[PDB]
Amino acid sequence: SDPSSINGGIVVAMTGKDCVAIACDLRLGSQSLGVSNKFEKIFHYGHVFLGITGLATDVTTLNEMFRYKTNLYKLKEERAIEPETFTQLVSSSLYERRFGPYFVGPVVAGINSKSGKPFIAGFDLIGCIDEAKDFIVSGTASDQLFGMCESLYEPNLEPEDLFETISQALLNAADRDALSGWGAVVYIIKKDEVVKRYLKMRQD
Amino acid sequence: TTIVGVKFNNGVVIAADTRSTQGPIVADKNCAKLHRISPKIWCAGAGTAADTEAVTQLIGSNIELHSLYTSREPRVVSALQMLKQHLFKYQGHIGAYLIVAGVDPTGSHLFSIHAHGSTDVGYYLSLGSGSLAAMAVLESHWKQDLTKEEAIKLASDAIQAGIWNDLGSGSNVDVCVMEIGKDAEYLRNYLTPNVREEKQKSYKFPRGTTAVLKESIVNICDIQEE
Amino acid sequence: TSIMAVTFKDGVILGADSRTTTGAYIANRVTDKLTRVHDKIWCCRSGSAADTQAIADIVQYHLELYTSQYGTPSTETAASVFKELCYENKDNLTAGIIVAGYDDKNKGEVYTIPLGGSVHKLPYAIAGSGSTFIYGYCDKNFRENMSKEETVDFIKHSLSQAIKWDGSSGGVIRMVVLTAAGVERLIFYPDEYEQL
Amino acid sequence: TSIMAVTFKDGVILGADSRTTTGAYIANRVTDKLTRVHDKIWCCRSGSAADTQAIADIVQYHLELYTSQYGTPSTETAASVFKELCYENKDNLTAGIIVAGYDDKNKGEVYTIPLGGSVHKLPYAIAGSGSTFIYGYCDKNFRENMSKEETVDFIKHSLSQAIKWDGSSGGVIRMVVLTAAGVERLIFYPDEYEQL
Amino acid sequence: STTLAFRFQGGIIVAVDSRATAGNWVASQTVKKVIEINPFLLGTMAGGAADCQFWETWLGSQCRLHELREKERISVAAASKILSNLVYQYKGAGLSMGTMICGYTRKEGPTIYYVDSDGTRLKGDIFCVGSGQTFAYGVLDSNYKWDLSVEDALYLGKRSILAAAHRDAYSGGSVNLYHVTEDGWIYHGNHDVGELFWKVKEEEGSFNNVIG
Amino acid sequence: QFNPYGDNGGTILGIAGEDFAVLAGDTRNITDYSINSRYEPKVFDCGDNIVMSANGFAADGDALVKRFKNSVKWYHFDHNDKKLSINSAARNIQHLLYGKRFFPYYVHTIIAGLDEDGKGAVYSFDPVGSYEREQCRAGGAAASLIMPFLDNQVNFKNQYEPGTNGKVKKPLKYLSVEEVIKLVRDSFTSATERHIQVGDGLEILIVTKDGVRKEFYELKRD
Amino acid sequence: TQQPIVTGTSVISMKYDNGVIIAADNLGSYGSLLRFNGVERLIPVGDNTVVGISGDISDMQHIERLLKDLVTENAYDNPLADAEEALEPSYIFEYLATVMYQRRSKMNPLWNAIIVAGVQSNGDQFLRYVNLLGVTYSSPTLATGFGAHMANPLLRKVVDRESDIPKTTVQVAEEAIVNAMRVLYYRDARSSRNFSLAIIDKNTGLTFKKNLQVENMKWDFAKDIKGYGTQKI
Amino acid sequence: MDIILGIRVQDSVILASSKAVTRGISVLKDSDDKTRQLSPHTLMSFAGEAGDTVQFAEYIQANIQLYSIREDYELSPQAVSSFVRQELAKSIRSRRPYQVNVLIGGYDKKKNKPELYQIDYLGTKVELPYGAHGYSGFYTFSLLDHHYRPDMTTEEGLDLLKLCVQELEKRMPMDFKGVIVKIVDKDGIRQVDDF
Amino acid sequence: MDIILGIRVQDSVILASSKAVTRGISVLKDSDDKTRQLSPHTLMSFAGEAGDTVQFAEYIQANIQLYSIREDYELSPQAVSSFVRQELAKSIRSRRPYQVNVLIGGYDKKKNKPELYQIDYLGTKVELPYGAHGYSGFYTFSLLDHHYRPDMTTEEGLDLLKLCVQELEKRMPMDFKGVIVKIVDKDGIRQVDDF
Ligand SMILES: [Mg+2]
Ligand SMILES: [Mg+2]
Ligand SMILES: [Mg+2]
Ligand SMILES: [Mg+2]
Ligand SMILES: [Mg+2]
Repeated sequence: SDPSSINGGIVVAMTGKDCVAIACDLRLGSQSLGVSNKFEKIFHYGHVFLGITGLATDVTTLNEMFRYKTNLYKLKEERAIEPETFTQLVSSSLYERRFGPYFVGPVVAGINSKSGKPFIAGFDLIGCIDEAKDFIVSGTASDQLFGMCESLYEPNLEPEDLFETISQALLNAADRDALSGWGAVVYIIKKDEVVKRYLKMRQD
Repeated sequence: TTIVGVKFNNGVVIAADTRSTQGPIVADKNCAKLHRISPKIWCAGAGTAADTEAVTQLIGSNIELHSLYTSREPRVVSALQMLKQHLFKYQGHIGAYLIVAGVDPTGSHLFSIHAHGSTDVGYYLSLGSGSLAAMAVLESHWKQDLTKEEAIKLASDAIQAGIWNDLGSGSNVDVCVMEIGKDAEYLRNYLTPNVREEKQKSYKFPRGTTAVLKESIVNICDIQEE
Repeated sequence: TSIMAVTFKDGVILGADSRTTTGAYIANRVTDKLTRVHDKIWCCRSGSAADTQAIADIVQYHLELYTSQYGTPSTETAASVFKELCYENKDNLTAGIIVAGYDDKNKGEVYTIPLGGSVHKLPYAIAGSGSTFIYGYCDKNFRENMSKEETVDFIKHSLSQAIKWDGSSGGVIRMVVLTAAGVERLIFYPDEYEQL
Repeated sequence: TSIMAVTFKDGVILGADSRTTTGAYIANRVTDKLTRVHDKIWCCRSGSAADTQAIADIVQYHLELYTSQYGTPSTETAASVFKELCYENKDNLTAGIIVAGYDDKNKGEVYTIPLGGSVHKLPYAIAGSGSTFIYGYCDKNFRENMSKEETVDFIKHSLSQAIKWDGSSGGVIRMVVLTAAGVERLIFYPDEYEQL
Repeated sequence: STTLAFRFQGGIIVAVDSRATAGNWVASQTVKKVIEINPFLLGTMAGGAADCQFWETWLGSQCRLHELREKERISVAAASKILSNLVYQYKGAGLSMGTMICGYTRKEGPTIYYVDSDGTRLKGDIFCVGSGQTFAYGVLDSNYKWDLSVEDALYLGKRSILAAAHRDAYSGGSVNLYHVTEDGWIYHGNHDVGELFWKVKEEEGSFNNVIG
Repeated sequence: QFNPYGDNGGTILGIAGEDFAVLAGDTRNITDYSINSRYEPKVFDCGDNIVMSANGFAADGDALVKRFKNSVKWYHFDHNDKKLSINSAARNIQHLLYGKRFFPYYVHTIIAGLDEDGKGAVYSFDPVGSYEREQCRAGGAAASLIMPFLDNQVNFKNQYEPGTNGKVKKPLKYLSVEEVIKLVRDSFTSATERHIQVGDGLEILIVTKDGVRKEFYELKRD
Repeated sequence: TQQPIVTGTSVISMKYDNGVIIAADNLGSYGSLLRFNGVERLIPVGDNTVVGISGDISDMQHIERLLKDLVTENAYDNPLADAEEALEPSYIFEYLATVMYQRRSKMNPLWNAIIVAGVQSNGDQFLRYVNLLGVTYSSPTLATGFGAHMANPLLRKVVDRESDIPKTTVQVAEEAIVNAMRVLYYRDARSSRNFSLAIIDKNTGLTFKKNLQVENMKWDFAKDIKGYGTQKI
Repeated sequence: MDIILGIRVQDSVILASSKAVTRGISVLKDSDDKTRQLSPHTLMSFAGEAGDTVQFAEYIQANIQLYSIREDYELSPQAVSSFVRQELAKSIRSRRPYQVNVLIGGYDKKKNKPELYQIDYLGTKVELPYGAHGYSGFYTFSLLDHHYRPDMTTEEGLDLLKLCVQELEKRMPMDFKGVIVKIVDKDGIRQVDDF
Repeated sequence: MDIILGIRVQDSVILASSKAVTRGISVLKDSDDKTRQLSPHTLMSFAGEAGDTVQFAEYIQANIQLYSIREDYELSPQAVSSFVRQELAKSIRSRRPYQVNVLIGGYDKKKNKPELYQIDYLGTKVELPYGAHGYSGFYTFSLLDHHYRPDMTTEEGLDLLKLCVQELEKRMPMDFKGVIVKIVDKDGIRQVDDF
């Protein structure tokens, strides 16, 4: 009944030293029924990464919408959109549906190509920006993720240390949530290389 | 949320806490609640956070165009009139509760505005879940002809009352001082009385702790030449 | 809220408390409920603060545009504009407004516009939650063609009792005097009116 | 309903209108709302007629049995019996009763028992739907140790206004005077009190 | 939640998952969903945890009083009916129970009774109860035979819970196995679903849809 | 309509060691967005080397603890001053709770102590009396924040030995009382940061064969 | 289950170095009607305890009679009724707390919030709260209803934790209480200017102050406030 | 309607759909074909609210046929499934949404691959080796999870499908009157007339 | 439960009762016997709310068996049906009524006549040549109205019953997993083990 917890799923993003990480589970369900273990919730438009939790039809719709908009942006601006600018675009786009919203919990992650500064941001379903320095969490196990991140996180982690932190944050949060899990992906993002890692986890 | 506004000798000061919550969970521990409508007109918002931000940016945008059109610096009464007529039209569905303060060629001003579109004038005001704690402090220590230093002290004390006593409020105190014939000075994290103590343990993992199935390079670059 | 307007020999006086509540919390204890829609046409507001402010602002706009074209409007005309807004939008408004004004031809006039959007011209009018407690007192003590000082005492004593019994009313008693001499604001503090 | 009881120099006087309504229909325009529970202990009834009659009958029974064993009860004792019934059965009763009595030791006493079943000893008390409109008037005009004639005028004028504004109140103004001299019934007709 | 019990040549296999949830929140992964009523009788836990725990240890007390009075092991029929008659007295009050009362006596042989909080009492060969019951039924129905060995029957019960644990969001944690014989039940260990899934995937070749 | 229940917030945490047990809880008591008390003890020594906390609706919590303490007293009277073992206490509490099955104590109860072999024991109850012996259990407001962290740091879930890449699990080595107290403090520090109902103070009761010891720590008061 | 009819608003209290202070206004409201203006809501029990009650007044009067009966009953066959076996604040509270929780458990509550303020035999300050749900708690400052939201923040600035109590004199504590009562009068629409204040001190005993008034009020600034935005006149 | 199953094997997609149409109390028909051919190598089965199912299916069919004529080209199964998803995602925020769940089984002639897409009435699309809608998955997925192999022949897929239908007929309370089975491969769409 | 049918022919009463027991989503059993022998020549089938059906049936059985032992005599089908009706009529104004509908098929050894009684949970009793409870009558009564004769043999009754069950299996949405058929005559009660 609650649109934000029909399909389930989680996204978490973290900042490190000259790097950001964004991670998500792979589950899509119809309440109790597991439907897909390959439903990735992280997308990218150039070097800007967007994770989206919540109602799966809206996740798909918004990805297509932001691909649409960032493609036109690039053709007109003659450059790839930056994380700070894209964050405002997500906020604008969500709030235009103020009284008929997309039931989603978006998370932006990326590195500004000009300043080199790591950037993360979160949103409620209606566009309010949470621009945290440390970490952003979203999804049906957001409480669990908040608990994991708050204790596990420390600032200025190196890319390969940040990977372990965000992975353990996701995995242990997901294992305490019925509607999250069934696989997981972690993106480690540096200024001009991005590594994608699929994690091994329990399949119940 | 605890937000206050206090009039003084030659201007007005607004202040706010820095906790934003979803239910009982703290989403952001250092939220910026002091929004700029124009260089010398600032407001603070309680209620639906997206609505307070959105309504501020919209009126701020229209205020800027109005300023350019009229070749005059924006007035607080214009911001107030535009905010209230917008909010009234939506009959409280835009959940923006604001304290609007600023200086303009007419003088210094302090107003509160409520989601349904009603407005109020005052020398001291408080809004949000910690407004009763804040108003207790304001009603105990406010006087006529406050100095700039006294008003900043009173405002931040009122926010502290919210921080310590209201569960909806916490973390830091932000302040903005708008004085007549001066630049508005935004004092982000004016007080920081809630720094987390060092943890008992480091939770940095050994590398290779997490089990990995696959690795791959993600192509973020555009289609290459040659 | 406790509001009233009383005609007297030299014109009319509007009176009001200054308390605005959100449930049992006093959101503003120094409210100005006496609002100016024209130089010598004022009103007392009760009901939804958002509604009565929105209405009063529209009326002020209408009378300003009226004045630019046709000169000073009558108090009746102002009441008619209020009524038009209140009656046509009765489904979406909670507003109880008393309109008071001074002409030189008509002198002091009072019109009350209750919830439904009807208009009633009266020698004096009382409204707001606190008015219920002073229907007896006001009816017994009102006289026509009182002096300024008598009318101020009548309003002060009436609203004193309204404030005494109504929890939604309180603070200061504000008054606005409308005569040929001009517009005079009065204020009376708790220590004055509570001992009456 | 408009009911009141007022203590004065020589004792106490109970006052009441005579209108009982079923919605907007006046089921009885000559009701006696001043009921006798003991020789010089009477009460004014408001709320459910069935409830207040049932209560008053039980009290009268209790005070009759009290008198047979312990002699004349005090007005306080009568009020306590009323309160016991009203408080213990608050979930199933809609009764607002004013108890008034004359002792020789205590003289005139007035107790009001509102909906919840609390007791409040007062110099005078007002109750019923019509009382709301005369809180201002009564507070301004009541004095302690009035004469019989002054108290009759005070009650007559007060209930006159209550009747004037409250549709649920009307008919005749009944009064019962309780003094050392005995029990005196008074009645005042519309043509008398409407011109006040 | 997924619980099953089935009769076969060698007695009864009882298999259950271990997960307890409160909404989407996984409260526990280590719940004991088999209630050891006594050394010869087992009950399964589904619906209300307290209702099943409380009334099935209460049942154990009644069974003990029966055999003290009658100097004879209580029948599964009699034991199950004590429970069903009890919960029927409470019908309407809001008890939540779905259980299999499992036993193996001389006069009856291996016997399973499905007992319900709305008063249902059904004797049967295969029962499966919980949010993941449909998944476990699929594996059971297609592989069940009376002439299963104790080893193969134990695996079938384990594999059926795994099927449910995988697909049903509210089932998982670990698998508890029991084998009920005439001389009493025998516990066959706790099996973590996480480890079991990968083990079964590799050895069996099943779950090709999942990347390992 | 009268609502006989309320929520007094609070978070509790029970951890069973090898020869000890700790039951911790914050000392903040709340209703809605107000603080009732910054120090209202929630974990209680009930005698016989048993500690107890009934978190949730504080009136039901106080009633249950009171009735259990009373049960310990009468157990001594009726059974020749025999020590009530933790398993016997746990079964007894089930009956106290299930006795109000159709008008429940709106609490999540945890008790801690030592079993009859001297090993650390923690029992966890739902509002209507279903219970289980557990190694690790957080209860109350911030339970969902704390448990995943405990799964990871106490039971070493999802942690594998470097170099093996998922093939060998991190071995479950026993934790000392000093190690457990560090994890308890970090659990409550983290919960205080992200949960509005958690804060003010942390009181920990430690149970060993020597008896019950108390430790108190300040938490953030915002 | 019922609903409160005639009600009393905030009761506020705090501990200081040698005892406790408790205060409550003298109003019995009837919804928004300020009906009864002479209601005493602080009820002393002996010379060592004052029970402050908010909420339903008919239930308050019932509780008042229970306490009166408690004193009578304690004196029965008790030669030390005015000495070692006198009623303690802790006895009085525990009794009330038992009654409140029993009544809510029968789904027929006494619709009140109660603060028992007193000084024990050994000189210890007693201050504890109980309400219609049977919920109990103690704190250096305690307040009911609106007082909880407005008085507590002010009183906690004086005594913020246990260690502030010995540093707080009766003059500072009373000053803080009296200011809080003024703030409540400004901001609570169901409050009155008239209030009672009780001090229970381990040295000077019980001091009960009736007919106190909120004074030193700021209203003058109201004269400059005009309109609700754009109005100048 | 009720049960619709899909399974993608080595070289084909197999869609099984129940034959029953029930108007509350009575089974009005026991030979209903809950499928539409969208293009020569793309088949869509459907289940949901009465009227809306056929209306939606035929509306999609008309649009894909229109595209085929305009461009003289058959859209890929992926492109068709994306078009269908958008229509349902548009529909869910309409005045009256289409209450229709679909399976799209297609053979991609360019990639020489069978493809199965599952889309519910919200516009939730997933590509799967096997799928279902409603309660069908609850009974059949444990069997499919066990036996399914990506290199299965069409005949093996049909045998696994028979086992799924048998389990449905055993444990489902409703009589769905058997299933019509259709195969989508490189040669197009054909119906298995004995099942 | 679901379908219970009864038909009184020349010399016997035949009761047909479905075998399915459905717990909402799943069919838990397909061999359930919804009947109790009250006395050697009296059989009662039943359907209604879970738990209450069997509880009521066994309660009646216990009472009739008690009467049989006390008096060393078998009550007539009419007497048994009157006892059962009173129990249900008493039950309908209880705190929690038995939600149970029954058919009582008996052979009266005194009158040498078969007798069929239909009683619903309200205590509404009727003696009939053929009867049913729930929706069973909606599908079967038109067939019974057409073919029934009071002089039918047991074999003809079974053939007419087969036609009724076939119509039920065709038009009913629910799968009731066939029926158990029992015959009550002068020699007592026996079950037709192939139907
Ligand atoms: Mg999970
Ligand atoms: Mg699972
Ligand atoms: Mg409106
Ligand atoms: Mg007032
Ligand atoms: Mg906190």
